[PDB]
Amino acid sequence: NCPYCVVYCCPPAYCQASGCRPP
Repeated sequence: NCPYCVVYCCPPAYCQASGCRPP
């Protein structure tokens, strides 16, 4: 299950203030 952020994003990654970014 991926984290529910401003935009449907999945790992590998990290949800930060800017949003979902790559590894």
